[PDB]
Amino acid sequence: CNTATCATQRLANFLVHSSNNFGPILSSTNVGSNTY
Amino acid sequence: CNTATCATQRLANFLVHSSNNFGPILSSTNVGSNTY
Amino acid sequence: CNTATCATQRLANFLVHSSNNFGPILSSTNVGSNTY
Amino acid sequence: CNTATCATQRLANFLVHSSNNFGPILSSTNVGSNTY
Amino acid sequence: CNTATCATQRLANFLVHSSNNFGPILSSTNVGSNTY
Amino acid sequence: CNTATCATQRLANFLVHSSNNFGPILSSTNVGSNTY
Amino acid sequence: CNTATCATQRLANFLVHSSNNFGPILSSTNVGSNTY
Amino acid sequence: CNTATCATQRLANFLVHSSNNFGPILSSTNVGSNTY
Amino acid sequence: CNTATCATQRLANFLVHSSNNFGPILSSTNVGSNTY
Amino acid sequence: CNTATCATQRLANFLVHSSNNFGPILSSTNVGSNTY
Amino acid sequence: CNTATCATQRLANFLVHSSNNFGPILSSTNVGSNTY
Amino acid sequence: CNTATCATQRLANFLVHSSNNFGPILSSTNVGSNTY
Amino acid sequence: CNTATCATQRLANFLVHSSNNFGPILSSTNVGSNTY
Amino acid sequence: CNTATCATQRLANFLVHSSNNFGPILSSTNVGSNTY
Amino acid sequence: CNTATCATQRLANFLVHSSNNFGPILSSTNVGSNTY
Repeated sequence: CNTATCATQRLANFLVHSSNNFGPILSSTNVGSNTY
Repeated sequence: CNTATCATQRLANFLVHSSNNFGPILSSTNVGSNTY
Repeated sequence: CNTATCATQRLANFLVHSSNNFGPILSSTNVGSNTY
Repeated sequence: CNTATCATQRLANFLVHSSNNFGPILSSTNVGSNTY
Repeated sequence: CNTATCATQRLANFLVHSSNNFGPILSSTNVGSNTY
Repeated sequence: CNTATCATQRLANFLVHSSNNFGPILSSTNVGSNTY
Repeated sequence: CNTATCATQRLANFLVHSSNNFGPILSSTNVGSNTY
Repeated sequence: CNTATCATQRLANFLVHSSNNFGPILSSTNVGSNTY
Repeated sequence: CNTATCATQRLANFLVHSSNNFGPILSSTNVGSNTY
Repeated sequence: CNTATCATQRLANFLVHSSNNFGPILSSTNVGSNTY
Repeated sequence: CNTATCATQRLANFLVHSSNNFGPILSSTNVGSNTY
Repeated sequence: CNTATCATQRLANFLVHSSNNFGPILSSTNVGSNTY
Repeated sequence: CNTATCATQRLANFLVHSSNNFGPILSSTNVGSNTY
Repeated sequence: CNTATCATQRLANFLVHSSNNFGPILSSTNVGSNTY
Repeated sequence: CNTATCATQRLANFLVHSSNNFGPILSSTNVGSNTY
């Protein structure tokens, strides 16, 4: 970029995961964690 | 970048995870942590 | 960057995790920590 | 950066975690800490 | 940085954790500390 | 539970209701409360 | 629970209600309270 | 609980209510309180 | 609890209410209090 | 609790209320107090 | 409104727009602002 | 309003806009502000 | 308002904007401010 | 308002803006302020 | 207001801005102030 304005985003080798929860849950997990 | 203004973001080898919770939960986890 | 203004952000090998909680929880974790 | 103004942020090998809590909790953790 | 003004931040090998609490808690932790 | 680890949740006689609202409302309730 | 670790949660006779609001409201309630 | 570690939570006869508000409100309540 | 470590929480007859407000409010309540 | 370590919390007949406010308010309450 | 209680809301000439976003975005806008 | 109690809200000529963001963003805006 | 109690709110010519952000952002804005 | 109690709020020509941020940010703004 | 009790608030020509920040920031602003 000579006399320019660049916004390059080189990304590689990566995991993007998302989870959404809005209603009330009724579970009981005994073996294993549960982050909310 | 000669006489320029660049905003490059080289990212690699990384994990981005998100979790959202809005409703009231009713669980009982005995074995394992639970951060909220 | 010769006579320039650059804002490069080289990041590598890192974990970004987030958790959100808005409703009231009713649990009882006996074995394991719970930060909120 | 010759006659320049740079803002580079080289970061590596690091963990960023966040947790948010807004509603009232009703737990009883006997074994394990709980910072809020 | 020759005749320049740089703001570099080399960070490595470090843990950033945050926790927020707004609602009233009702717990009883007997074994383990609890900083708030 | 002899030499065991149980996580039983006996619940009875109870009401769980949830409501979610994301868009802007245009009402005018004169007689009656409205919590949001 | 002989030589055990139990996490029982006996709950009875109780009401759990939740309400969420994200968008801007335009109302005018004259008769009745409104907590948000 | 003989030579054990129990975390029982007997709860009864109780009301848990929550309300969340994120957007700007435009009301005018003349008769009745409004906690936010 | 003989030679044990128990964390029992007997609760009864009680009200837990929470309210959250993040956006700017524009009201005018003349008759009635308003704690925020 | 014989040769034990107990953390019992008998609570009864009590009200727990919380209110949070983050944005700027524009009201004018003439009749009634307002603690913030 | 003689010996009455009215809640009239005369509104005119106004724009109400809302936007919601829950999943992770992967963009790069170079020319133009982006509020989230 | 003779011997009455009115709650009229005359509004005119005004813009109400809202934006919500819950997931993690990965952008790079070089030209233009970005409030979140 | 003769022997009355009125709560009128005449508003005109005004802009109400709101923005919410809950997840972690990864940007680099070089030209332009960013309030959060 | 003869023998009355009025709470009128005449507002005009004004800007109300709000911004909320809960998750950790990773930016580098070189040109421009950033209040949080 | 003859034999009355009025609470009028005439406001005009004014800017109300708010910003909230709860998570840890990792920036480096070289040119420009940053109040928190």
